[PDB]
Amino acid sequence: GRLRVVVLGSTGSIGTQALQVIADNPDRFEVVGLAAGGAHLDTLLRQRAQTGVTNIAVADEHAAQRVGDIPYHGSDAATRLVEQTEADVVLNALVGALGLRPTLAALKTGARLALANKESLVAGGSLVLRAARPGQIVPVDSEHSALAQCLRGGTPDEVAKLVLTASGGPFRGWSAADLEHVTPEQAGAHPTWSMGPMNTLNSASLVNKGLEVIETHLLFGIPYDRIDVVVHPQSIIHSMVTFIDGSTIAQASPPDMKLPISLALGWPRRVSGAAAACDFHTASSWEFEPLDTDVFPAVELARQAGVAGGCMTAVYNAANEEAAAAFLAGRIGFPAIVGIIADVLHAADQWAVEPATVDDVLDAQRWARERAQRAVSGM
Amino acid sequence: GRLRVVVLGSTGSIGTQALQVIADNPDRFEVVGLAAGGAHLDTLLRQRAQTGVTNIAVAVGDIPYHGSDAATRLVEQTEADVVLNALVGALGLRPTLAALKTGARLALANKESLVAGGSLVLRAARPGQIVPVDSEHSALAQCLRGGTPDEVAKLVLTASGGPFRGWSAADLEHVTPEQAGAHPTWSMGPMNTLNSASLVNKGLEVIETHLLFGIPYDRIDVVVHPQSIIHSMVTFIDGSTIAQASPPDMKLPISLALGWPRRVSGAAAACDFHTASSWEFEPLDTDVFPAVELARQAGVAGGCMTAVYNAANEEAAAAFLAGRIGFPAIVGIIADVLHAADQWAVEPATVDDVLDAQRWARERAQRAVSGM
Ligand SMILES: [Mn+2]
Ligand SMILES: [Mn+2]
Repeated sequence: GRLRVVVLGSTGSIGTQALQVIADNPDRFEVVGLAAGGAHLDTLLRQRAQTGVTNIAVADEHAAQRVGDIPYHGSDAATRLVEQTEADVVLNALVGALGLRPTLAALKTGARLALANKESLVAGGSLVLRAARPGQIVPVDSEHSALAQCLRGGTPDEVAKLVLTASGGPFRGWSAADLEHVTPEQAGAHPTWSMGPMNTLNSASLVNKGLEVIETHLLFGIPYDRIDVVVHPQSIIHSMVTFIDGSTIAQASPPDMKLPISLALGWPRRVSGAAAACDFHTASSWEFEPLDTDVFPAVELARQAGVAGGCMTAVYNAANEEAAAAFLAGRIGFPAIVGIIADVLHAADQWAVEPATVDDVLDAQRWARERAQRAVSGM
Repeated sequence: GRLRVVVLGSTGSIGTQALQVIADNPDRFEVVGLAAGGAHLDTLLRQRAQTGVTNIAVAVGDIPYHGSDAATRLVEQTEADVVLNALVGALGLRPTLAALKTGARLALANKESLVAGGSLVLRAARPGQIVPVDSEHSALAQCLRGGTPDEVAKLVLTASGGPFRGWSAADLEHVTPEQAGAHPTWSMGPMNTLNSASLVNKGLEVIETHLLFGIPYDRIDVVVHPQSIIHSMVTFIDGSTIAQASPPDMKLPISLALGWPRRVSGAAAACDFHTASSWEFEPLDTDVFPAVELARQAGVAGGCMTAVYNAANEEAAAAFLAGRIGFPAIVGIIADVLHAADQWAVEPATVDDVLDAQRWARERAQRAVSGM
């Protein structure tokens, strides 16, 4: 009954929330491994002290002078922790490139993968799916968790549409003209990291929703032309599934990542008291509006990339990272971000092939960066 | 996998929509029987002509079944997989029991069966045999797929709030039957409309919910949702709510009741998110509309108390329609009858035990009417 959990990226937002859910539910979960990059060593050490878990990994080569009591350390150490630790669930909340090999390792162990890391599916794609058995991956993100729950409303042949909700970001309802000269700061990003501005900038450009559409396709096997995005400013409905009979099933809760985190850890079993429910004691409104796809072409571009397949979604994301960096630096305008992604994709016919290995993913990403760098330098 | 369907109450709203669903899906369904009250004999004979079904009951030339218990007789003697009981009022109870005895799936629309029949109908049913047709119950059934029973925290029924949403008790004192949507100048039995205005319909659905899904009354909530796009919701122990949403259209829950657990392709239009929309939620004013709490009170007391609740409603509601009492007195009389109904908390053993409760309620309600 007590699930053994390995928590990768333990020091970030998702990881720390996951450890709180586990601490609150010692009957259901036992932490048996922790991993984080060397920059976060001090937090990781506090976590070892707090949890009593000595099976911990420094996930990269960094903090090298301060490791000597640490069982795993070095570039791919999180992967080794996964390979060597008996577990029922691996929560992969590592950020970016670091997440891919541990994902593949976790799947190979036969454990459930509670997946938070977007790169695994967006860049890894069929590499990750190739390694997974049906139902082995349980998504952690709010939208995908909603979809997984909503799909309980019918059999796979009964699914008509997956409908992802989107907040619409800070520029919801802005015209193309209004968006021409917006600054990084107006997009909610404050160019002093190129780290936290990334997730935030992706929310403004609607690239994050593009990525979520890609993940949806890979997680659930629904064609891109049956994955819709609908703007829902309250973010209370987290996503919905429309069935062939006309019924839609939706999942709703006040925003709180502890809900989807808990469900990913305990799947298929719900965790009592994970998060507050919607309170109908008070009057409220749930609003829906269509996405403006002329103004926000990032989502359709993700569908185009996803339809092409193979390493194309890795190219989409890597071109975005580069173009986003350029906008944050003041080098290009806001609308040029998705323009650059489209131009790189146009040139990326060689990257439709399925990756044989991780190296092919890495090669596609390298190529996309150089290509986006070229596009940026040209304007 | 073609299902044989008996349609009871075929000439009303639910029956005609069901026949259309069946006509559109001959590979899934086949009509094998029709039953109607006789008032709409014109429709029924029109339905005979179009369906081919001669196996018909009038609940009268060469009609195989006619009389008071004709629908019950039709059910007992027709081989079917599904019985759709869309009869209204007292008419639906014996055919429900007869349908359950056959072992066929009962696609239940008739509110009388559970509200009045109660434990008597539940004891005649195997678990899973009754599939609800009402939009709220269909939605709850779908949303319950969101977890195991031990994970259910609350059932949340949505309610339009009716025409008097936002009104005061004082506002209600001077409403016409006309104003309440139940036109007494041409009435054919406008109980559902009046019940929507008084919130008694919601009270009846709360009782039905408890009996269908075995969830305690203190965990069945009602929220007002004017759009009627979300048809009901389930909140689970982790704080997740699963909702069922669709543009209002009874063909959706009808199709699913007939084909349970399999969905019927193209039954109804889906929510269209190409155009902007708002789904509003507001609390029910339980001071002005205590009919739902009264239903919970009666449901908790149990036994024949829910049959008393509904029969007292009908009698008070008939009196309002005649211009004999005011609007707020409908639910006032229900409460008055319930307060004196101490005796009826005993479980019914026979149909006549229920009819006795109903007669008692009707009679006691009359005395309150002649008093008010
Ligand atoms: Mn998300
Ligand atoms: Mn209803």
